[PDB]
Amino acid sequence: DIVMTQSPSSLSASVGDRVTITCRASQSISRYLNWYQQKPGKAPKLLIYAASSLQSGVPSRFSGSGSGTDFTLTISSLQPEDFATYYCQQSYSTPPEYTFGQGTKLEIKRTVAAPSVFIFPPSDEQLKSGTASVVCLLNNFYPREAKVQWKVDNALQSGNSQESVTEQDSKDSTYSLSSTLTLSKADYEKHKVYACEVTHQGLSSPVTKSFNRGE
Amino acid sequence: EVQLVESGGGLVQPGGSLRLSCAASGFTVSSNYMSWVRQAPGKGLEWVSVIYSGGSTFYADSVKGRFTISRDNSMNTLFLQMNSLRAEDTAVYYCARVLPMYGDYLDYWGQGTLVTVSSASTKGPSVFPLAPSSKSTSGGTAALGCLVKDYFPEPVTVSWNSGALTSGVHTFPAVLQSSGLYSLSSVVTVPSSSLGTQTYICNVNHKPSNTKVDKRVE
Amino acid sequence: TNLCPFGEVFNATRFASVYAWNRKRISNCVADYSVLYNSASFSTFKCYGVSPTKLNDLCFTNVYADSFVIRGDEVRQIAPGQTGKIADYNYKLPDDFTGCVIAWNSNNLDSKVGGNYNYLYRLFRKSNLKPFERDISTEIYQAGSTPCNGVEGFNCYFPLQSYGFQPTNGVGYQPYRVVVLSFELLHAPATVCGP
Ligand SMILES: *[C@@H]1O[C@H](CO)[C@@H](O)[C@H](O)[C@H]1NC(C)=O
Repeated sequence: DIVMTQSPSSLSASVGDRVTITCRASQSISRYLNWYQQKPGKAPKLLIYAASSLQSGVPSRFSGSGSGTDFTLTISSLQPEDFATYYCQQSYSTPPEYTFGQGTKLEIKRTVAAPSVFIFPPSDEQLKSGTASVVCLLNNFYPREAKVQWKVDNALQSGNSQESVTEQDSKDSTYSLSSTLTLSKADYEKHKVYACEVTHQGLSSPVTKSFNRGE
Repeated sequence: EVQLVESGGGLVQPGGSLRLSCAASGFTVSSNYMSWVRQAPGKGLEWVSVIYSGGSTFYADSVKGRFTISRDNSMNTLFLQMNSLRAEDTAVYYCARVLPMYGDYLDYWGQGTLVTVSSASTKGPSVFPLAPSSKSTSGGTAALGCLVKDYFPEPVTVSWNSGALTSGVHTFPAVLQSSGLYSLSSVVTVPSSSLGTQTYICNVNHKPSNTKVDKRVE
Repeated sequence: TNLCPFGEVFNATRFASVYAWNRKRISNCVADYSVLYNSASFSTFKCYGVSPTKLNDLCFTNVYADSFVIRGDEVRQIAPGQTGKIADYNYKLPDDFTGCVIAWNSNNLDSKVGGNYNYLYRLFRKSNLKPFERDISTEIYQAGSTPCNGVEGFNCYFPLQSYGFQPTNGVGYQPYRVVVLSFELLHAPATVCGP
């Protein structure tokens, strides 16, 4: 068979930087290699084919190079829109194999930005259901790495919360995170102080947003 | 222009079958190389099958004997007949036009349809409001949103004010809980005086269960 | 004892592109087929219906020698019941083929630095070739509903592509010279026995 290995797999760079992604094949594939760009929740768009030839309608900053076993995808000066997962594909085998790479996730790097934090008590309509879900919102921050610590009467909660992160905003290149703390109605009314503690590179010390049940 | 629109994706139990369709415009399906390529959630792309212009078909080793690629000249449509489906077949399936110069390369892709192979059964979401709270948060911005909880399978779509509200909206990817369902949240940042002077409505649609619900917040 | 001109076919200086594959009719001679089997020069020597052992013992009406050049990975397509760009669009063997397929590496001759792009192969065709069909058309392929009018562009592509053999291409992408010997048998008197 044939295996296509990409390097690096994750990569961050600031607007204006030069970007370089590497592909390698287990056998020589002389120039039967293509590159695809796939943005989150969208279809892959072809960038380069025949290892050097730019697809019609693609910016000139995308360049293709290499032949044999090692190939290279290059972005001359990174644009805010260019955060995506780039794949190299082999078209050298007979019969077809269409081997892909694992992909290189490319994020846009910027100045660190502290997150705005909000907290949402459960809706009284949801309390009708016998369930209480508290939400902590972290808005428009960078970098992606943050920490949300749920506290119920200063008792650190674990195992009853999940969180999701948005992809990078296309213009300001920030992230957003929403963590949900889920409790039963009975367990929710036992306590009074519900807080989420946020630790982030952009904050001198952890921010804590809190409310008291019964306001 | 070229457009490829895909359909047929949904929920199927292990061992079942489902047939995808890809309606093409901008070229003749009976004259081009066509290929399906799938992407499991969070993983990379994987080519599944290809059909030549002459008609000869080829498949990946993971889907041989179970999948079958087809096409219809009169309605200009490509098909993928999936049989004996497994949990690993869970992926987003794309149809793409293949150009056979310099090896093969896919210059046009469809937007894709989701195929979920699970024993679990459908369930419509519960939609709870994320009401504007604490105070005038020492500025001018207030946050409000929708909690879309306990649905299966993916996906759900949420717009605000039937689409008239898009600047500042954040709709997070769904995370799968311990229970086997999905929960999603969508929030929007808004000035802290429009709370009485305006009204915000969230528009959740979960068509695997034919669930449509509009929920006003505060 | 006129001996069959196998040296003309196997040892020709130039071989044809697969899409324009060369056929040489062989008649009124005697072919010692064994001399070819026992050569160690050939990477591929596979016979169908006939057996390659023990076959200068037969008489045929006419022998056809089809010669062309393909890459190493595509030699497997020159066989009955195969599909792919070569079998479907360039050279097709019948399901009931009775003959021998012989191939050998020609990277020393058909490769050149910077690439040897004289060897072509057909890329597009609305229909698969019939057995022993030879398509030499170069008309622009119409991939959409818009007619091409002999000018290339979107959905209007040249049907032929060049291989591009270079001396350090992988053995799969190295040029191989192929010779297909087809044995026809009829009511008619046999003309090539080859004791
Ligand atoms: C081709 O030439 C070599 C050396 O001159 C000879 O041994 C071989 O028999 C020739 N091929 C045929 C088919 O006669």
